[PDB]
Amino acid sequence: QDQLQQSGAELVRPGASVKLSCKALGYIFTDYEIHWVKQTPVHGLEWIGGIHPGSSGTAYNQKFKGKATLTADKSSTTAFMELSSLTSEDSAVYYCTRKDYWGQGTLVTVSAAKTTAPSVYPLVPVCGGTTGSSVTLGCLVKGYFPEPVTLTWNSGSLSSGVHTFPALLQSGLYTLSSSVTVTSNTWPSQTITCNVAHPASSTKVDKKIEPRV
Amino acid sequence: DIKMTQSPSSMYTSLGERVTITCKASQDINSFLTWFLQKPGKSPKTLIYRANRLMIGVPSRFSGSGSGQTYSLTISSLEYEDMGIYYCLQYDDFPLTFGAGTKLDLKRADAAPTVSIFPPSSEQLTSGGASVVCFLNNFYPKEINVKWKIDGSERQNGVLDSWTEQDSKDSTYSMSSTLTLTKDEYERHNSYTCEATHKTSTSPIVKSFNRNEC
Amino acid sequence: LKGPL
Repeated sequence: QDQLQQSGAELVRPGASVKLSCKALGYIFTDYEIHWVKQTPVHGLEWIGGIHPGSSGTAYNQKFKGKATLTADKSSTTAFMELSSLTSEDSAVYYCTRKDYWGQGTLVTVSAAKTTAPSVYPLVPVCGGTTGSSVTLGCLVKGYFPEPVTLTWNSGSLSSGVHTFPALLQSGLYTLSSSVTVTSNTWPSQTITCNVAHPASSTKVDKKIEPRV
Repeated sequence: DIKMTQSPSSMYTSLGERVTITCKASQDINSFLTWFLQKPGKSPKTLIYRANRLMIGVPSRFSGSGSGQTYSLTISSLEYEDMGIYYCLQYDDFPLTFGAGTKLDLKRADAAPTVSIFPPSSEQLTSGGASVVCFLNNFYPKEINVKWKIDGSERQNGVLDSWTEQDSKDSTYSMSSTLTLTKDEYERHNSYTCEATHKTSTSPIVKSFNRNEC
Repeated sequence: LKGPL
């Protein structure tokens, strides 16, 4: 009745292996099947297989038989899922489920990428500089790894009019962008700064947006 | 492999409204069916199981019926916190199979995008790359098409598209388009153009610049 | 919830 608790996020190299774990809490571990489910934006949700910790019997989707090994340990009420010969296509969110309850998922990222600080470009309006009521400014954060980056406008002080677009993969590295609209009189009279931080490389960047030309 | 046919796949809804979502199975599943909801970057949460049993903790607003092949989930009056994707799951047989999902968003008056184009930055240029950025921001509905034109011709690779989710106050959507070229290729051309196709209009919405400075 | 299969 309580919970499933899953292991942390995993970053692995192509062709390596990964063992994920699913800790069952507050229910009789030996009475229910644990099922593992893969999620990715291209395939949707797909069932890998399941395990009965009581009997020790397993059932697999034919697509994962030979790739994935399902085991369970009664003494620690933990179900494990082993994935071998990993490739970019094994990149996904893996869940254990009881059909009613769901663990929170482990993110598995298969990649050769090395940690690399991002490059940050100030995005100032096109020369000409429109004459409407507002102006959009932007900031482009290119080529980092791994995924988590944090971006603010004016250290958090500028918060409305902001849009920050989900990062996407480009040539094996992450790219992200952000935009703010402020009224005509604000900029360039008052400075605007884009603040970016990449904890994995411990990179702290503050780029100001000066007018072109 | 039992097929699950979930419809509709996306629905435009008002707060307060009563919604019905469906799953047809390709064979009788004997009511072994769950209903679950996923919120952006969040683990699924089960609502109903065995076709109609509510889950401990779920508002009584949710209700599910069916038997045989046609199963259904009704939300009597929609709430802001109900928004996300709804799935259905048959577990009558192996392999377990799920439905494609049903995405709910808040309907609103249609709004055309506000388009902004940005020439590369000097710091980018000084390292060999040139990124041309286009922001299409605050529009509705979500459907939008973007084509890039360099000196009058369409350019397909190197383009990178990113969508924000429906905004919680104004309900609109936003996207950024980044065209990555090298500095040499960027310097070999002059007129960079952004074009957006949206229900709000006939003709696409176009933004451009000239590198020799328009 | 079914359990044995």
